[PDB]
Amino acid sequence: AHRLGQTKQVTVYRLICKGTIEERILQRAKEKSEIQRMV
Amino acid sequence: KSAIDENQLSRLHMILKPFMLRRIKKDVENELSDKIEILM
Amino acid sequence: TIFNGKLKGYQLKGMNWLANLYEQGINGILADEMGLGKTVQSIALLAHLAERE
Repeated sequence: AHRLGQTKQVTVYRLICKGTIEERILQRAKEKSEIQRMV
Repeated sequence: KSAIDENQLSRLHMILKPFMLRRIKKDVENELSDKIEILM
Repeated sequence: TIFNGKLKGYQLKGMNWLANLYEQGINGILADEMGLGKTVQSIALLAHLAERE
């Protein structure tokens, strides 16, 4: 979706469930984002 | 390894740096619109 | 040798890095972002293959 040919920028809305299966995958995605930023 | 990842990542990062090309969008952000994400 | 159009300094630097890495007989990976035109850099490298080998 987001690309260099978009002058409207983008709006990213991520729907996360409340405290059931969401916290683990979200925390793992945050740690994975930290590892990707460190790489 | 895990605990040795400081020296292994220090030598492996600069050792594998010549064989890879790392580019960031911050340099191309001049003609690129701002990006943002909001979790709900 | 690119009939699509002109290339920018990032695409020219990527193609020059791929050709310079290919001149030494070694291989490498491209970690550049997906919005950098990696396909246009690959086809532009096929147009940079003019060494004829």
